Amino acid sequence: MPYVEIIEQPKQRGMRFRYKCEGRSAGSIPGERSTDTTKTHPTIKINGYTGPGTVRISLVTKDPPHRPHPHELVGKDCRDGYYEADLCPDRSIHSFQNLGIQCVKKRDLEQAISQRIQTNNNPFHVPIEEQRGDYDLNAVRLCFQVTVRDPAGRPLLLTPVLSHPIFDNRAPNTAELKICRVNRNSGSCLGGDEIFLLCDKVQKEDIEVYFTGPGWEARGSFSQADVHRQVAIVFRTPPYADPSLQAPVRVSMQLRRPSDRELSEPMEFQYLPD
Amino acid sequence: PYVEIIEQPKQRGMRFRYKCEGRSAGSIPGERSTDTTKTHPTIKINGYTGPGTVRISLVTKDPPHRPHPHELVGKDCRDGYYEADLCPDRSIHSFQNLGIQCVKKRDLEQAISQRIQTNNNPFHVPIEEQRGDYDLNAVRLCFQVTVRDPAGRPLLLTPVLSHPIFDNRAPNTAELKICRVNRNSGSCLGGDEIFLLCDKVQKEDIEVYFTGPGWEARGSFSQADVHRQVAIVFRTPPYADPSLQAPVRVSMQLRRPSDRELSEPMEFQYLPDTDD
DNA sequence: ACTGGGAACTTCCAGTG
DNA sequence: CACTGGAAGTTCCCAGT
Repeated sequence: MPYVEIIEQPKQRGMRFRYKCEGRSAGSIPGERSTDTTKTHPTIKINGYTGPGTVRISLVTKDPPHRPHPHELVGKDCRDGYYEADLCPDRSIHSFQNLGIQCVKKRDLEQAISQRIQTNNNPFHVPIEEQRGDYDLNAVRLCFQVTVRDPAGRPLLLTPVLSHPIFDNRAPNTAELKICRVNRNSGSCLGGDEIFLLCDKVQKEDIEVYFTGPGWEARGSFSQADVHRQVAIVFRTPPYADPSLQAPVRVSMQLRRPSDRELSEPMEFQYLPD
Repeated sequence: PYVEIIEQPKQRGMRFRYKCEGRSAGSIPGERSTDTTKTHPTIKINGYTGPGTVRISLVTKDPPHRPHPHELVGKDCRDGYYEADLCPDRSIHSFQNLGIQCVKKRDLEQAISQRIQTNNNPFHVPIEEQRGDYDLNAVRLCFQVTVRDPAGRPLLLTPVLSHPIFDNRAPNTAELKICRVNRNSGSCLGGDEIFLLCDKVQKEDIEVYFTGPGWEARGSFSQADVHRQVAIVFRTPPYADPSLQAPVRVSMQLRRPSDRELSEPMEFQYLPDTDD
């Protein structure tokens, strides 16, 4: 097959989701390796054609089978909850740079679904029986629809492909994990130290404090009633896998999430005697 | 005959409950309502003791005292008012299942229209001085009482206003509590670092206050210190003392400058720096 | 069953490129 | 002044009794 390939996947974290009341554009979407300096945008590649036709982008649930989604895509060449333009005959390398996510309100859900049905907005034209399930309105996936030409001048339509799942930063249970301030950055190795920490949004339930050394796992101890307003954690430092020590040695302290396992920035922590 | 108040409503530590919540709102306390000696808000009327009807409505904090786009919900209440029937026996009366329920910025107009309709305006302020804006955290209580004159004809009395009532999602006007403190003994010289965790506070409206027998001390932090309005990182100030000898006791709290309010008071000790 | 309270959803907005 | 987080307003509900 002349086919469809995804190269710049999208930045799963680091983005928030905006409603009908928050500017009809919401900037654009970054690529997984975008970082302000070398700031890139999501792209695809086509192998076995370079010429005219059509490109479409729709929105599908994370977990399969992948239904259309009750959320909308807004900006350039965008309409009816997707993006439609005309493919560029120049190359077979493609970038989408004015791209938005609009989230729809949980009562407007059924309306949205109806609209999608009306459109035929469904890559994997699934039955309207299973299109009942339950919905994920944190997480969205990207699906690609393409029409080209055989060496006659018909239209020809290709295998539709999936992206890394894309997440909401205002959203609590899938927010990007950051550590903002701290109360110290070195106590004794013996463990007992109690530490005051200020962070981006975190939920008290699913959340630990995680330490890694040259092979070594420790967890530092606190109850869901030490978590003050979801942005503050108070804990006790687990002793070292070597109580005796003597020198100073330095490790890593992070925030994990037992369900998905996503890790914060790492901040440097040092261990002492007496 | 005139109407006087003996217990007030509790100025804060109460929350305002939308129509989508509507559990009542529990009830409203008096000002000196303990958890054990629970009271309610009570009024006494001096010069006549006999059959009666009494009405309470909602008027803006702001004078002129307008009608307020809010309601009172509970027993004997409807369209944002309470009307009942007095015990003619006593001149001592308290009201017990009482609620404040709040309305959604669009549905302001609707509420105001309803007030206009039901002649909720016990200071009959014209609609020219009903314009602009209102106050949404904060409402006042107005009492209108009807009696019998020396004949038996019906008579109405000059109606009175009470210490105002505030809502604790309203950042500039809730209670001011503390919750945890990593450290509560530190240097009197200054240059020692303390972490304090609290209910909601604005980041341009807040200080930190230290008091002895007549004395004010302030500890200084930039604004981008107050993290998400629950967390403060700030230095413990230089004390009234070049270098101590004994250790000395202060009271330490949270003060907000707009309205100069105070929080719980908690004990902090300074210990005589024989090294740095 | 009730409250107290705590987060989860939703809307605005000010500050800084 | 177009994004960007923070914060404020609204709804939901889970934990205490």
